[PDB]
Amino acid sequence: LVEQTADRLLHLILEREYPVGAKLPNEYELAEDLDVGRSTIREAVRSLATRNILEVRQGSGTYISSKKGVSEDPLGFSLIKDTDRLTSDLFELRLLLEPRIAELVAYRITDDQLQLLEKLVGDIEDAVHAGDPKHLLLDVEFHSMLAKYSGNIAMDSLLPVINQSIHLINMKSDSLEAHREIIKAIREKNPVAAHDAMLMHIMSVRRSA
Amino acid sequence: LVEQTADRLLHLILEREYPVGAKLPNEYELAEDLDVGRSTIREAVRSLATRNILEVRQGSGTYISSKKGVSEDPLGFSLIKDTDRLTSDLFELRLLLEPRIAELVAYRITDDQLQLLEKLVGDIEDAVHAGDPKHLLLDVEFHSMLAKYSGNIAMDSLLPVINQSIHLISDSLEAHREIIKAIREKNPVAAHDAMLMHIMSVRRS
Repeated sequence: LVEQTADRLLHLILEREYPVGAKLPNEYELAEDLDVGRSTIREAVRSLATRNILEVRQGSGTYISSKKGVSEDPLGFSLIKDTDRLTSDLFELRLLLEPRIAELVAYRITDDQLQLLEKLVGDIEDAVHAGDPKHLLLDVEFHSMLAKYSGNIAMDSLLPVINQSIHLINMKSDSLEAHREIIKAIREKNPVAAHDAMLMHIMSVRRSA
Repeated sequence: LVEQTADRLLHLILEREYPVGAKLPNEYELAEDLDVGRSTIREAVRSLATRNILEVRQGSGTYISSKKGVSEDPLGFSLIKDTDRLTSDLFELRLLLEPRIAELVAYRITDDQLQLLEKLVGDIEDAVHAGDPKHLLLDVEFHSMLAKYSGNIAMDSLLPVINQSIHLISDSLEAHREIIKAIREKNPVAAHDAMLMHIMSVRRS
C-alpha cells in the first residue's frame, strides 16, 4: 500500500511536471488527490525521499530533489574491497561503451554542442599545463558530456557513475593529444574515426593503471 | 565528522568482512572501537542506512543490508517519461555488454556454477511451456546470473539494473540452449556470437 501510493505519488509528480526544486502541495492535499490516508501519504513521501526523488526539508516543505532519484554511489561500488579489480572491471566497461558513445556524438552533435566540447577540451589543456589538479575532474566532465551528446539516455545516466568511481578509487601529454584526435573526428563528422580514437584512448589510459 | 565516521564505519565493516544479514556490534562498542562519541556513531549508522548499506531494525539490531548499497531504481530511470526511447537505449547497452559477458562466462564458469545455470535454463523452459508468466522474471535472473559468473564486478552490479528497467517498462528458448552449449563447450567466440544474435533478436521484438 505504501509502495503503491509512492508509485502513484511518483506518477502524479511526473504528470504535473514539477521542476527540480519545486515545493509539493502539502500532504493534506496530496492525500485527498490520491484518496488515501494522511499516514499513508506521509510514508509514501518518505519512501520517495529514500529513493532521492524528493527532499524532505524540515521546517519548510518537501521538494523535487535535484538528485532525480540517483544517490552518490548509486551502484554500491563503495562496498567493493578489491578496488584494483574494480578499476580493471570498470575500464572493461568503458572499453565496451565509450567508443560507441564517440561514434554517436560524431553522428549527431550540433555546432553549438561541439563549441562547448571544444571549450572543455581547451580548459583541460589549460589545467594540465598549469599542473592544476582540477584537470582530473574536468576529464570526467568531458566524458560525461560525450555521453550526454550521444543521445543515449541510459549512457548519459551510466557513464558518469562509472567514471566517477574510477576517479574516486584512483601520459598527460598523450591524453591531450587523444582529446584533440577525438574532437577532430567529431568535428569532421567521421563516426568510425571517432570510435577508433576513443577506443585507443581508453586502452592507453587503462594501461596506465 | 559524522560523514567521516560513516566512512570509518564502512571501512570497519569491510575489514571485518561482515556478510549480508550479519548483526553489527552495538553502538557502544562501535563508538569505542572508533574512539568517537555515542551521538556521532548513531548518526554515522543512519548515514550508512540512508545509503542502503545497513538496515536499522527497530527492536532488534542493525544489520548488513541485502541491498548492498543499491536502491530500487538506482539510476532514476523511473523519472524518464520517454519509455520507448529509454527501452531502445537500454537494448543498445545490452548489445554492447552482454556478448562480452557470455564470452567471459564461457572462459570462467565452473562445473558447479554451470549446473545452476542449466537448472535455471530448464526452469525457464518449464515456465514458458506451462504458460507461467514468472518466466519473464526468470529470464531476467538468467542474465543476472551470467553477469555474476562473468567475474566482472561492475557487470554483476550493472546488468540487473539494466534488465530490470526494461522488464518494468520459443526463439528465446532455442537461444538459451545455444548459449549454454557454447558455455558448456568452453567456447568464448561461439558464446559471444550466440548472445549477440539473441539480443539483436529480442531487441527486434
